[PDB]
Amino acid sequence: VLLTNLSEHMPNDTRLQTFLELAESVLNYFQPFLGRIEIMGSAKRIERVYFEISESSRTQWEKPQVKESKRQFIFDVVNEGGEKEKMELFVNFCEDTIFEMQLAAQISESSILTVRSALFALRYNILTLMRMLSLKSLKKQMKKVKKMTVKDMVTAFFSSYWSIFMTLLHFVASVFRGFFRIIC
Amino acid sequence: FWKKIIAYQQKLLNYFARNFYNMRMLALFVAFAINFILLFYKVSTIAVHYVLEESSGYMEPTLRILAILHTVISFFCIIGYYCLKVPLVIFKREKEVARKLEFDGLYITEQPSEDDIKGQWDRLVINTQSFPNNYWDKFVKRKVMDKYGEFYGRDRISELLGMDKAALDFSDAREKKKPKKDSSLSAVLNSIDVKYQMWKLGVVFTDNSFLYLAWYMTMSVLGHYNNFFFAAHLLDIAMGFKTLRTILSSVTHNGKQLVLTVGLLAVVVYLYTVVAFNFFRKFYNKSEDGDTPDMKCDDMLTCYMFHMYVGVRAGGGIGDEIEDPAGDEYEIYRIIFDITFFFFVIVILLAIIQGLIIDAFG
Amino acid sequence: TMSVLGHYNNFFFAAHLLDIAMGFKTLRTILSSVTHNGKQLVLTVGLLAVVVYLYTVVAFNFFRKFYNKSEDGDTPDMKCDDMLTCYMFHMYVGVRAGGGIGDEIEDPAGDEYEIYRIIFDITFFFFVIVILLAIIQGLIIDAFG
Amino acid sequence: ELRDQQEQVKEDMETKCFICGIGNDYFDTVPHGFETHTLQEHNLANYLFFLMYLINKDETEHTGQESYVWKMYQERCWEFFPAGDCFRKQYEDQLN
Amino acid sequence: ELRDQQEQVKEDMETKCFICGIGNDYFDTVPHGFETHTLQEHNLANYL
Ligand SMILES: Nc1ncnc2c1ncn2[C@@H]1O[C@H](COP(=O)(O)OP(=O)(O)OP(=O)(O)O)[C@@H](O)[C@H]1O
Ligand SMILES: Nc1ncnc2c1ncn2[C@@H]1O[C@H](COP(=O)(O)OP(=O)(O)OP(=O)(O)O)[C@@H](O)[C@H]1O
Ligand SMILES: [Zn+2]
Ligand SMILES: [Zn+2]
Repeated sequence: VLLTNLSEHMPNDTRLQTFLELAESVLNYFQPFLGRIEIMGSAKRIERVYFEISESSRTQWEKPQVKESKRQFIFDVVNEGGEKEKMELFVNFCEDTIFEMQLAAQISESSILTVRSALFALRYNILTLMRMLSLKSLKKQMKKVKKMTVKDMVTAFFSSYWSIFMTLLHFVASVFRGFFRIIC
Repeated sequence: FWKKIIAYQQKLLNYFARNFYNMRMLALFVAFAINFILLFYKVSTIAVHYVLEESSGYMEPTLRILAILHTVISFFCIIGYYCLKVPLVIFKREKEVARKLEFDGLYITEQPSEDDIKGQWDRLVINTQSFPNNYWDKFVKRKVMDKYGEFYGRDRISELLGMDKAALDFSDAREKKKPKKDSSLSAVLNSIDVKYQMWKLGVVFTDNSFLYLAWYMTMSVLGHYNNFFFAAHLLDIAMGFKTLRTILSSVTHNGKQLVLTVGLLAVVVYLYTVVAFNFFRKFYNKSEDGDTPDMKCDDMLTCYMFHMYVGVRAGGGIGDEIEDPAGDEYEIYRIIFDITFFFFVIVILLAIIQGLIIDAFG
Repeated sequence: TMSVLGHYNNFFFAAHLLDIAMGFKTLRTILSSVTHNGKQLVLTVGLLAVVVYLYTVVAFNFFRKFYNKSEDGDTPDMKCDDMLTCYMFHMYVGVRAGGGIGDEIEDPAGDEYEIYRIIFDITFFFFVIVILLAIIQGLIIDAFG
Repeated sequence: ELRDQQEQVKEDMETKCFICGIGNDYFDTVPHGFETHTLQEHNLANYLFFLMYLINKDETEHTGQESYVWKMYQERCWEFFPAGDCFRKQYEDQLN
Repeated sequence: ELRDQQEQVKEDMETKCFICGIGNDYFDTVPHGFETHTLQEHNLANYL
């Protein structure tokens, strides 16, 4: 808190920046717990106040119910409210929120199968298509394409994509069958 | 042989990639022609035959040729998609997995949540030698090694990323040089990267647009066995015309609200059915003859079906379809029942749907 | 030309009542709501025709027995034996019907396709009568706004 | 009307600070200035945490600023809340 | 249109003074400045 106050009140001091890099670790550790607000001080000036934020308080704050309450409060103030009473409504909301946050901390005391089936279907059905390449049996295809033919080349070009489409159909069928098996 | 096969494959790929969209529009035009021809069937007699009757006599061979052409164009559209749009999908996937591997350590620091099929499937491509095949940053493995090699171990990082250790050092050191032609068939079948192609095909299969085009192809094939399956291709106007997207976005903008409105209508009608089944059973006879009564609210399911099917579609509500309540000791209660049904169901909920569509437009 | 034709047939003078749109600026405010989204209105009618054609295909393939429109048992006036006749029946009667095609085709109770036809009628009423007409209404309102 | 109300709420939140009320254009002279101001200097969550900390803290252990804020909060005076002014606006000359 | 007219009326009243026409941003440099100006210095009730 001392170092943060010094750095923020003197942003252009290299000698203090050196100490900031020296204390980077401690400042990083205490960053979540360091609170910072600005107030109109007694000297008729804006003063910056540093305090401690607790881990329990922060967790209770990011509890989803408190977030929904915050959204409702902001909506109500913005829509139906005046700037003269905004800071009174805000303090009332803060008091109610603090009470419910403390009560929650008080009371709080001490599909995967569907995804895996689809992945297995992908693996199996793709391996079925790759088995033709793995057979290394295209010597017959090479022997029949010894004769350089545009018709044969176009036929093979279409046949590869037709095989891919048939493999996709098999994969979809396998996924559906696995879905029925799982739900049953 | 080698230059010819590579060049001609590339030529066909480029042609289909260039003409992907024109073929997609031609498929829609052929679908409209086929359905316009289909609009002239008649059922002929038992034995039920759907026969194409025409005075010209030319339109049945024309229909057969159009069906064959539609099937060919659908196959060609699948090919054109695979040539043109699939590389962008692969590039996006390879870039995303690389970014998550480097700046998040998606497979070093954390692991996929076991319910993300994309995250679990992206494991295969990491170990492959053909990683950033499409993405430009080919130094991503070196970047990951530099970032995470100290805390998590150079050897373990290399095992995860499929990188060698001693081969590079040996090639830098003593080595022997011998020219070798890549044109050996074993060499090409080894040069093709099986694992990376498997991952690529998995991504393509999981792609939504490829699945839509496969469904288009399947429906086109089924159209030969039954010509009326060609009517499913008229659903492609939504995905082919941008003008219809403006109209359909009004429906789809508040689709969840529209579904919830139907659910609420069903619940309200169920409450009304409960009331009618408990108190107004005698008013649900739907038979004109006195011999046999067709009572529609003796069964709870039958009464609910009667309500949902007839009263909702009725202009004035269920009271337009169930008989007169005059001269009965529940007359006022049933009048309130009918008026409230008309006001809440026919007037308000339908107004909610109308307002949802209008608000989506606005 | 219409004024000249009015002498040969006096009822041609009714075409000159179409001149209110081009002569009165007040009517232009009302008519601009229609004309502002005229392309969208035409596309909505096209989409309605396509949807009704799909429904007609389904009815012609599965629900032909429910399209008799003759009260006498001697002669059946089957409206969905022909594809064109069934499409005309749908477009002409079911769209204008308050509850859809099910208001005009007979009762499905006690049949083995009862649930399928109930879904058919309910979906026709919801998509055609309710939604598409709502689209036209919203187009006009949005043009005003 | 409900949609317009929600849009107005989000527009107000994105255009002016909840506490001081200064517009985002003034803070945006420094890049990410509005985000920095609304998440580090004038955070309503930080003000709520300060109220919680001040209430839970013993009165005898209060510092001068804490005692000042505590007295004005007991008397229900909200002048300590910055209105139209901030650290940057006060120290424009010295800071930049 | 009626709702928009009412919203425009309230927006004009809350954003600019009825008499001088100066915006609320200028007066808001001093806290509660717009309220003070519209209720103590340029009050239409005071003019009446
Ligand atoms: N004093 C303030 N404190 C916090 N946010 C403010 C303040 N003044 C203006 N804002 C604006 O409000 C935003 C945060 O509001 P909000 O609570 O809706 O956040 P969010 O990102 O929508 O989600 P969340 O509900 O999780 O906080 C800030 O990003 C900023 O634009
Ligand atoms: N010259 C002005 N005189 C008074 N109010 C002004 C003037 N210029 C702007 N205003 C705005 O008008 C508001 C008062 O208007 P209005 O009469 O509607 O007040 P109200 O609080 O809604 O209720 P009431 O009807 O009881 O006066 C002021 O608070 C201010 O924001
Ligand atoms: Zn502020
Ligand atoms: Zn004034």
